[PDB]
Amino acid sequence: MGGSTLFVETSLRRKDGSLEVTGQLGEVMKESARIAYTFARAFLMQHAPANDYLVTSHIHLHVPEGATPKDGPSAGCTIVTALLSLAMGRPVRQNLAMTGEVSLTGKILPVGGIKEKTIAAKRAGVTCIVLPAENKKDFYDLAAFITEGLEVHFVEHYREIFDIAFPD
Amino acid sequence: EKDDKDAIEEKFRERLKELVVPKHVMDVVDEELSKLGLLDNHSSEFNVTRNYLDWLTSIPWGKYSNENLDLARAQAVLEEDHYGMEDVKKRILEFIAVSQLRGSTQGKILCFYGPPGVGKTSIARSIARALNREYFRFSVGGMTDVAEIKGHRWTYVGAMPGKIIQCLKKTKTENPLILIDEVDMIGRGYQGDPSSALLELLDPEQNANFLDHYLDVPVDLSKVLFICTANVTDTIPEPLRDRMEMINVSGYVAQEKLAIAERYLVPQARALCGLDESKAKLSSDVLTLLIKQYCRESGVRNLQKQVEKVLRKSAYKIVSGEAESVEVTPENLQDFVGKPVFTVERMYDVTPPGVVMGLAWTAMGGSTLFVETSLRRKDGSLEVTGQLGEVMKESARIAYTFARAFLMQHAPANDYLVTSHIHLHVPEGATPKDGPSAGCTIVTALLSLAMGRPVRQNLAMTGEVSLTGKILPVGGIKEKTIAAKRAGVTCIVLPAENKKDFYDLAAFITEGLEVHFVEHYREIFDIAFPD
Amino acid sequence: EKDDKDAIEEKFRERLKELVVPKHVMDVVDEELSKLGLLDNHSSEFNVTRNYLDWLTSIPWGKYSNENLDLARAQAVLEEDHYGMEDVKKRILEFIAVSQLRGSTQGKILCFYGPPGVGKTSIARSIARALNREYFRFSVGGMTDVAEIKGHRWTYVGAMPGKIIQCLKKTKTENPLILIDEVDMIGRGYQGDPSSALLELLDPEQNANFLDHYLDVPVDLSKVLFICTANVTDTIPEPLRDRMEMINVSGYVAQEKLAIAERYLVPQARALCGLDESKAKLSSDVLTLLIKQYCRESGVRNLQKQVEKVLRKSAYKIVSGEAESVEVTPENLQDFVGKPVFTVERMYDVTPPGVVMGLAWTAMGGSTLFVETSLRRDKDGSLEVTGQLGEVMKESARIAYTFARAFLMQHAPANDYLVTSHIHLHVPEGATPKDGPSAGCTIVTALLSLAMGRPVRQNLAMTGEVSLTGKILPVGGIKEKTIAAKRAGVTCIVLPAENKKDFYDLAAFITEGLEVHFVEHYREIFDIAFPD
Ligand SMILES: Nc1ncnc2c1ncn2[C@@H]1O[C@H](COP(=O)(O)OP(=O)(O)O)[C@@H](O)[C@H]1O
Ligand SMILES: Nc1ncnc2c1ncn2[C@@H]1O[C@H](COP(=O)(O)OP(=O)(O)O)[C@@H](O)[C@H]1O
Repeated sequence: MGGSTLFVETSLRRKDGSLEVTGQLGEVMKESARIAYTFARAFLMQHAPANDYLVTSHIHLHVPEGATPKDGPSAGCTIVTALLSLAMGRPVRQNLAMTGEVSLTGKILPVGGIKEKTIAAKRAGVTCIVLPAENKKDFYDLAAFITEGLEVHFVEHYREIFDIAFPD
Repeated sequence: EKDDKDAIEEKFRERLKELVVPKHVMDVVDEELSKLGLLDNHSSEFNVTRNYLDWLTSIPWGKYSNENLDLARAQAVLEEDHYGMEDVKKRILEFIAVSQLRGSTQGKILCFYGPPGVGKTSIARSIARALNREYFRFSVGGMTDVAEIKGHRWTYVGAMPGKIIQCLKKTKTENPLILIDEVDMIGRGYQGDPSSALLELLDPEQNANFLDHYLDVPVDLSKVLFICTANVTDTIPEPLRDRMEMINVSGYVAQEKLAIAERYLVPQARALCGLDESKAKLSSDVLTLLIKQYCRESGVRNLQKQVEKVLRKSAYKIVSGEAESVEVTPENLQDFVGKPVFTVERMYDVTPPGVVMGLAWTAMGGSTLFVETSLRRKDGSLEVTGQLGEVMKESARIAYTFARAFLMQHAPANDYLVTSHIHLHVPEGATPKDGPSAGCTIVTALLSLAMGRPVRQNLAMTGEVSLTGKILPVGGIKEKTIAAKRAGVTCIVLPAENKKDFYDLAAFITEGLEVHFVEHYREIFDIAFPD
Repeated sequence: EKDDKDAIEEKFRERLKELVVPKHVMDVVDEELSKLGLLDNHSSEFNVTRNYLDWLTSIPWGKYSNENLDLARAQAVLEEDHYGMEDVKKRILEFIAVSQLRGSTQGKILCFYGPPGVGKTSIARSIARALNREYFRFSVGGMTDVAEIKGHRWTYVGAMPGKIIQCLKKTKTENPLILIDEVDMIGRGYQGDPSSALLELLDPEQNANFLDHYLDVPVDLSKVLFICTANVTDTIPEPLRDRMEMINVSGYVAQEKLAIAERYLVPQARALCGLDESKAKLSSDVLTLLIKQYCRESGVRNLQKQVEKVLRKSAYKIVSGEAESVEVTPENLQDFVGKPVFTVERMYDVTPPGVVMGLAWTAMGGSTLFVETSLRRDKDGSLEVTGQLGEVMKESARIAYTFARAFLMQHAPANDYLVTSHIHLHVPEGATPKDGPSAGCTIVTALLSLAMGRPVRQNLAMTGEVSLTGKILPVGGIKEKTIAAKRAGVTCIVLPAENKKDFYDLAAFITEGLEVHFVEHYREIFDIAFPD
């Protein structure tokens, strides 16, 4: 029907530790989440080795149904951010939207439908969008109206998004 | 095949004359009718096409019966259909008031929970009768397939559309009253959670473009008054629980059931058998005795059967000339119903040490049970039983932890929960939410065992106990004390906050029960063991 | 063709003339028939229309089997058909009385449950004839198809109605007796559950107006007498069971079976064989012998076969001219069935230490079984359990074990045996989930027997759940238990005090020979099962 904005929620359900995934029960969603889950853990263990929140807990995760097969990967980093948000216990720098597939070592990967996704962002009135470096060409080539009044950063690795999304 | 194509087309136009389809459906209707002219009446597709067109045209598109309504008239309907349900009548008139104000259906949808046979479906029938509104009911209890809701595509052998589409068709209206019963007993579908389908139906904005697998036309569903029923509140999924305006339909006491019986049940049964009102004389005392010793249902359905049996037994005597006239007395009731079934009300009249009363609500409404403990012989450890949840265990863990520390405060020289391995038992059935409510009871149970004293005779209590000894408030106070009144337990201890619920109860419920409200557990010990 | 369209119409009317249709139905048929009178004959649509009209006109609307009921007359029919079943016969009398008082036909829903071979199916046949009502039998069974009842859409290619409409066509009354079989074993899966469909069949409200995919008109089924058959009541779907009127049918003991045999079984096998009493003869002792040592079930299902077998054997003998009359006696029965199959029934005629006798309710009927224990050798001891034990069983048995420990140490502190050692316990299968914890108290008796080195009191059968404190709690299926204890050679039985109601509701001769204890606490059982 067109480009849309989708919300990502993480919740605590309370050795062992697991992630429980809900929403569309497509396999591709599950594997992408697993990747995201493990990277988040990996990121945490080096950034804040003291904390073991994600390590020692069962976490429930939900994603809305409005996604094509390719959109599954597209929401990779968002999960990670949410997990780190739950772990650090702090919400993001306010009014920040984002779309990107994340490698297991954390490098960001290209996503489809930048044109349609940006429309929803402007519609929802977000201050900032951060996108993969390889998606750079598509945004500049869009219509005029959507460009002005949007802060954009291009990212290659999730380390970058961490600093942007969380100032300190 | 001569006049076959023309007549079929024309009769559909007659149907479309009254039930005019939306403006975007002209093309779909015309296309099907035109290609019907193309298909020979011998072809397989022709027969299927005729069904599809018949189903489509049969839907009352943009056609709705009139609604004349009044809030004061509704109360008269409510009063005459059922006795009691003071809170229930209040709750439903609120929605009627809100609906009258707006003159259209609310975004929020209505559901009722309570014991089976309480009259949840009866309320739905009464509301329809109150609104002068057409009624239909379809069940979602035990379903697992979304295709049950959306039907199947026409190529299926004996093609059958969505149930929602059916009920709209039969009612011949755009604004029917639909009862979606047993929403709680919904199945978690393997191919996809029917939660998605349910949320489509609940949201009026989403209902405007509802799609099925059969019609392939966006149904402009709105102003349909969805009414739902449930038994317990837990089994409903999280997105559906908060999306639903919820009403508690509580149980009844002896006097309450009797008035139901005298006004409704006896006339219903007399009418069903066509009996003479003089020849089948039924005393009020009999029904009280029947209630106390022949039934354990919070509802009226089990009671209704026993009542039917009474009148049924009488009918045989009358025809056969066994008995000239039937005079139902407690003395001769044995012939009509047989021997008393529950001469035992509550077991443990003398409550032994390590036993404490327990309260909660269940699927069947108000429930009673007991907590039990014993020994089994440097360290000490706890064994728990029942088919208990993980949360239940942790509640006990809290309870066990506190008990040790509490025993220290009262009697330091004791070491009973310290150097002893104890078995604990908790009966199951109760809702997970209200499950930790036996927490404090458990503490009393463990402590009772400590010095070897029985808890103060005929003593009942419930409520969640925290780490600091704080007594947390619990829901469904009406249900718990109903059971307590059944039990004939005189003293009840309850949480402080829930004092609001107790004073919200009607006069009958509150009769002769010395209740006290408490905030810390040390307060209950003051009652439980002053000596 | 033009005048022949007319000719077909009145052929449909004459089928409908004495079958007075409802008002809504009249309108539906008028629309369809006038359609049929214009549509060309060669068209397949015409055939579909005709087929739909065929079934609609074939339904006997406003036609009833006018029940020429007489209360004593009907009673005699029931007696001349079956033995026993006093409770059920009374219930049927009540139905007759109800219909008489109204002076018009009425339909009720009645369910029969119990062990197989109790004649519930045959009672069905007997009721139909007694009432002068058309009979039909149907079996939902394990099928998961809704369309079996609801049928298919009429306008769809190769349309067929459900069994409910099918049988209503052959039977020429609005109010037949329909038998529904194996309501307990209704399945669920791909297409759905028939329980959803038949919910419309066993609901008084939905009975007044019933809809199918075939005939597509609201019809009256509130006049239809629905009889359902099941084996155990627990597994029946909650909504259907709770709304349903439930009648318990019991099995039979020696005397009862014997009565059935002489009165009914033997004459029935003679009819099948074409034999007469003048050529084949059977004494009571023979059938007593045949009942004792050739059958095990509480029903008489096996017994019919054994009798059928003997008479069948005798038929051949008659023709051949080996002996011109056959009289079966304990002397010559060995020729007909061979040596006795079940010579012994108590697989422990004396019960050794740590064995108890329990009684259990099973789908096939009342069954005895034995619970056995074994030993497998400061530290804590253990219990290991075996059998097809559910989650319920595991929990209840732990409680048994817990009460065991405390009971013994409180009663006798010197005997540290049970607590300090490892015990195996085995509980035999066949016990239904609900009847499962009924042998709780026996389990506890088992352990204590094992503990002191005391064998149990001979010929003692028991049942009853035990709480942690040792409160004996009431149990179900008492009727079946007692019948089983009778055959099992039991002399003493021990029950819950709350169950005293159930015990005395039995006929006198059944309860006879058995000393009965009602108990409330376990200290009592302990004294009963160990006198000294
Ligand atoms: N308070 C009441 N007063 C009168 N009739 C009642 C009352 N509660 C229940 N009933 C009776 O209950 C019957 C059906 O109950 P139902 O709606 O099926 O209960 P539930 O929805 O709890 O299963 C009706 O025939 C109705 O007369
Ligand atoms: N009480 C009884 N009196 C006479 N015959 C009986 C009795 N109980 C069972 N029978 C006989 O048992 C036979 C088998 O019963 P059947 O109806 O097949 O069993 P079920 O009830 O399990 O369907 C029947 O032919 C019937 O005549």
